[PDB]
Amino acid sequence: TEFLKPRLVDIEQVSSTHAKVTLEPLERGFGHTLGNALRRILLSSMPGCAVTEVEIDGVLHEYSTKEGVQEDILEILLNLKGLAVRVQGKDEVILTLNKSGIGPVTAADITHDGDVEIVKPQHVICHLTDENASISMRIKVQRGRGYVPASTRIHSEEDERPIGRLLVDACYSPVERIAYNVEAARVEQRTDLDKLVIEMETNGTIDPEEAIRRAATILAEQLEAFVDLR
Amino acid sequence: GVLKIVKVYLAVKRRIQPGDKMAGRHGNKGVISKINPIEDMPYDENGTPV
Repeated sequence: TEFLKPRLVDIEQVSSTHAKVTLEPLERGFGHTLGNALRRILLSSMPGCAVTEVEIDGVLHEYSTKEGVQEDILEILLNLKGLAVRVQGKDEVILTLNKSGIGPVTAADITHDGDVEIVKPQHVICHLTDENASISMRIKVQRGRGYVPASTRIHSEEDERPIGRLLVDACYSPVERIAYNVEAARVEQRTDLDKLVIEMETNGTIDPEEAIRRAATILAEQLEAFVDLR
Repeated sequence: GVLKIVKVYLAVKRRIQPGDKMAGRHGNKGVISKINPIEDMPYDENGTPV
């Protein structure tokens, strides 16, 4: 047993969205073993927060039209699916959005909660054309993992069914694109032994190092079945 | 014989599923058979899934 474990070397953070993570030294074959097995957990299993429910005043359904607004309500919901939000303490937070007068309604117009951080404040939600026009809505962000559609969610729970509540497809998983490479390490005299560059392309919320830590945790917890139980 | 009529309008939002017919513009038909998860799809060196 020559058990040779890698260690986290360097996290080249080019942006808050895109960041490279270098990993060495890996013994021959483990580069692609962790590479793909990690990529899979990082695509699908990562927890994140996403807009689940919206409730706009003067809106009975998502197909209707609101006066003084360039976007139809569907296109506003679409913008809220992709609204970068981080809840620190609770799993569910309902944020309030009131705003009026001529201007593109940005994410910063939402009232920030004590433990809620809006990651892209300049994110467009709606365009107000008339000065007279004002918009009011209640945006529910919940935390989950993967992708939970509004069609998967409109056929399970549905205990309270309040008319004027617009459900939205949840884009929970924070990782958008991910691709691991394998490169020379140039360590001691190993030659064979190399490193593993995991290039991550995520939203704002989940932090590159944090995310890889969580993904390694999920893999090891699934391996409990093959180590403990024989 | 008709006293009054009420016309109700529904809006269905049907997403794609296996069985839906798709095609290009060169007469290349086809039926979705399975929606493969993103994790399983082929990806180029750049990392971008097909």
